[PDB]
Amino acid sequence: RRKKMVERVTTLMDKPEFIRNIGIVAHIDHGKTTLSDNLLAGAGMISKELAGEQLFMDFDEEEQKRGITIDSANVSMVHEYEGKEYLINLIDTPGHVDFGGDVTRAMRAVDGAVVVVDAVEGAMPQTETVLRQALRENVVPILFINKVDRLIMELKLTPQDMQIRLGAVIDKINKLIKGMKPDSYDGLRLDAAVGKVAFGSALNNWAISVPFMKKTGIGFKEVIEYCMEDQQQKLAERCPLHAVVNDMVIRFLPNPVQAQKERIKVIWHGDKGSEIGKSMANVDPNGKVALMITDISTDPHAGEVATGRLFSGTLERGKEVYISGMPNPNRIQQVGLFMGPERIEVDRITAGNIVAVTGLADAIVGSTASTDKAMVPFESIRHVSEPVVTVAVEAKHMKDLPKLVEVLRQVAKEDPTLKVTINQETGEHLLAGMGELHLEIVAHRIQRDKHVEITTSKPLVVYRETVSAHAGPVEGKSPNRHNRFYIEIEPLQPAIFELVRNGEISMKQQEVERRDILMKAGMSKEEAKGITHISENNIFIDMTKGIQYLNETMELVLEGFEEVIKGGPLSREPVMGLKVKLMDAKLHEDSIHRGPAQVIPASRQAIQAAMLMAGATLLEPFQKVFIHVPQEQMGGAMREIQGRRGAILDMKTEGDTTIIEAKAPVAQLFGFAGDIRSATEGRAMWSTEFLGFEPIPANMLAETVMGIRQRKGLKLEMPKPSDFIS
Ligand SMILES: Nc1nc2c(ncn2[C@@H]2O[C@H](COP(=O)(O)OP(=O)(O)CP(=O)(O)O)[C@@H](O)[C@H]2O)c(=O)[nH]1
Ligand SMILES: [Cl-]
Ligand SMILES: [Mg+2]
Repeated sequence: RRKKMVERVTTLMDKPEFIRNIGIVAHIDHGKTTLSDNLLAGAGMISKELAGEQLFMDFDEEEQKRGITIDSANVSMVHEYEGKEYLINLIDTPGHVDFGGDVTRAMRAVDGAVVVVDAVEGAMPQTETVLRQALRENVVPILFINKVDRLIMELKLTPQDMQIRLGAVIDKINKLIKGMKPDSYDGLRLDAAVGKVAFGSALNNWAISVPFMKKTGIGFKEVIEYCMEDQQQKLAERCPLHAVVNDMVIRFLPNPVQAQKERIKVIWHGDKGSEIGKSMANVDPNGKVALMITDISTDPHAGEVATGRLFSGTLERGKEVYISGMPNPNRIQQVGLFMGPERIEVDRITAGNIVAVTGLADAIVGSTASTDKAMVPFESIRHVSEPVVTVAVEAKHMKDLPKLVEVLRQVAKEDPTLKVTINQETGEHLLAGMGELHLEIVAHRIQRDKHVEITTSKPLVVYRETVSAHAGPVEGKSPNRHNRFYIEIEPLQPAIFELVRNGEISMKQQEVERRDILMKAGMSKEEAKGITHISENNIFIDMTKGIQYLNETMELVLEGFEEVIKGGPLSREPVMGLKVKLMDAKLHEDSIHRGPAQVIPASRQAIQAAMLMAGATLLEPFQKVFIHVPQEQMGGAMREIQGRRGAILDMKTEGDTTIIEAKAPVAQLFGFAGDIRSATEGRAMWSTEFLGFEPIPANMLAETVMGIRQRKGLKLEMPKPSDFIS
C-alpha cells in the first residue's frame, strides 16, 4: 500500500541522521535514468508512469524517440540498512551539455553524488564536468561503473583483463579529483576495497562490491559465467542492484548533520557564528527559516511550485517568509515532500529535507526565503558557461501576441540559463540559450504544451565585448555640466577573473575576508580595499580620496556601469572582463542637481569612452571538440574541422581508433553533426566542451561589428570616442 509509505517518509523526515540527499550525474548515455528507475523499483516504490499526477498524460512519441533526459526529476526511496530505515532523496540529472543548468541547480540541493561511468567508453568529457560541479559545491562523490555486461560479452576478455580495465577507470577518476582539489584528495580518494566503488548492469538489475563480495562468496569467475551463459536474471537474485548501491549510499554518503556545515562554506558568505549560521549547521528545526530555492515549475492544479533545500527551521501553511531582494513577505500555502515519484502534501516540513512549496508569489531560482528579512542571502546558482546561441521568435497568428509574451516570461523563469528579450514593438523576441538543441526543445514545448504556434529564425552566435589595454583617466560629464566622473579601465587579471566567475568573492563578505582573498591572488592592497561592486564578470573599484556626497551617489554610478555591461559600445553585445576604477569626481552640493537624470548618463558616458580608448574588441565563443574515428576516416574528419576555422590541439590512438582533440568557433559549428557524418561515411562519434571566448582577428573586426549592427538595426557606423565624451 501507499498507506504505509506515507507514514514511513513523514516519520523519517524528522530524523536528519537517516536522510541522504544525493544526485545521479554522468556523461550523456552512461545510464543515469536506468539506474534511478531501477533503484526506485527495487526499493518497492511505484513507478513514474503510475503516479497520480501522470494519469492524463500521453506519451509524446517524438520526445521519447530520443529518450534523452531534458529536466531533473526528484524522487525518494525508503531503504533498510543494518536493521534501520533511511530516507534517500534522489535527483536524476540530464547528461546532454546543453542542459548543464539543471545539473548545477541539482548540485546546490544535494550533499552526495553517484557518478556513473560507462565501462566501455570509460571516462568522457562530461564526466570531468559533473565531477568539477560537485566538488565546487562541497558534494561528496562515489563511483558506479555501469554496462559491465557489455564489457564482458562484446570484448570476450580474461577475468584478469577485466580487473585491469575496471581499475583503469578507477585510476582516471582519482587523477581528476587530485587535480581538482589537491589539498583534500587524501580524503576524497575512491578505494575499491572499502566499498566506495560498485560495478554492474543497471539495465539487468545486478551490482557487486568488495564488502558485499566477501560477505557473499561470489567471484569474478561466477559473474563472467552468468553473463556468457544468459543467466543475468539469476545473478540479480544473488547481488541485487538496489541492495549493493543503496547500502553504499548509506555507508559513504553524508546525512545533513555531517554535511550542512561544509555546504555553507561555499554557498553562503554570512557570519558563520551568527544565530542562523549555527542553526543551519545544526539542521535545527526550531531555528529561523532558511530556504534555498533551486527549481521553479508549474502544476496543472496547484499553480507554481518552488522546490529546494531547507537548511534551518520549520514550514507550514500560513507561515510568512521574506524573499531576498523583495519588499513584501510571502505566505506559504502548501508544503510537501517527494515520496516515490509523487509530491504529497504534509502538515509541516523541517530542516534537512528536500522540499516543495506553494504560495511564494515572488520566488525565483536562486532565491532565499527566510524568517528574518535581513538574513544574508545564499550565493547565486552560477552555471559555468554563458549563452552563446540566439534565435528570433514570433507568434504565427497576431491574435496570440500577448499570450506568447506571457508564455515566454514563465519559460525563462523556469530555466534561468535561457535569456529572453521581449520586444512588444516589433513582435519579435530574441531567445538565447546554450546550444541549438536547447532552443529546439523550448520551441517544441511552447507549441505543444502552451498551445501557441510560433515561428523561429536561423540560429546566430552571441558575442562579447571587452577591452585589450589600459586607458584613462577619462572624464564623463552630466547634462547640466555640474557633475563630473574620472574613470580608468583595463582588463581583469585571469586569477581575479576566476575568483569572480567561481563566486569566491562578493560584496556580502566581510571586508578583511574579501581583501585577503584578492591580495592572495595578485591584486594590490589599495585595489582590494576599494572594490565596491561585482557584476557578471566585471568589477568596479572606488579609488577616490574622500569626497562628500559620493557615498549616497555611488548607487547611481553603479547603475550606469550596469547599463553598459548589458550592452557595450561596439555592437550592444554583453560586456565581460573589465576592471573599472573611479579615480576622482566633482559633485554638486544640492541633491536636486545630482539625481538619476544627471549621474547615470555621466557614468555611462565615461565608461563607454574609456572602453573605446582602451582598444575595445569583440570576443567570439569557441568549443572544444572530441572526434572518435577509425583510421580510414581520419583524413576526412581532419579536413572537415580545419575547414571550419578549426585548430588541432592533440591526437590519441588506441588500436584502430584515433581521438582528435580540436577547438573551433561556435559561429562555424552550425551544421556540424551532418557534415561530420557525410565526411566520415557515418563513422564519426563526437562530443563538445565549452572552451572560452577569444578575440576576433583584427582584420575581421569591422566586418563582424557591422553585421551585428545590421541585424540589430543600429546605425551602420563604427563608434568613436567623440560620440560619448562630447
Ligand atoms: N547493455 C546495457 N545497456 C544499458 C545499461 N544501462 C543503460 N543502458 C542503455 O544505455 C542507453 C541509455 O541509458 P539511460 O539510462 O537512458 O542513460 P542516461 O545517462 O540517463 C541518458 P541522458 O544522459 O540523456 O539522461 C539505453 O539504450 C539503455 O537501455 C546496462 O547496464 N547495460
Ligand atoms: Cl585585476
Ligand atoms: Mg537519462
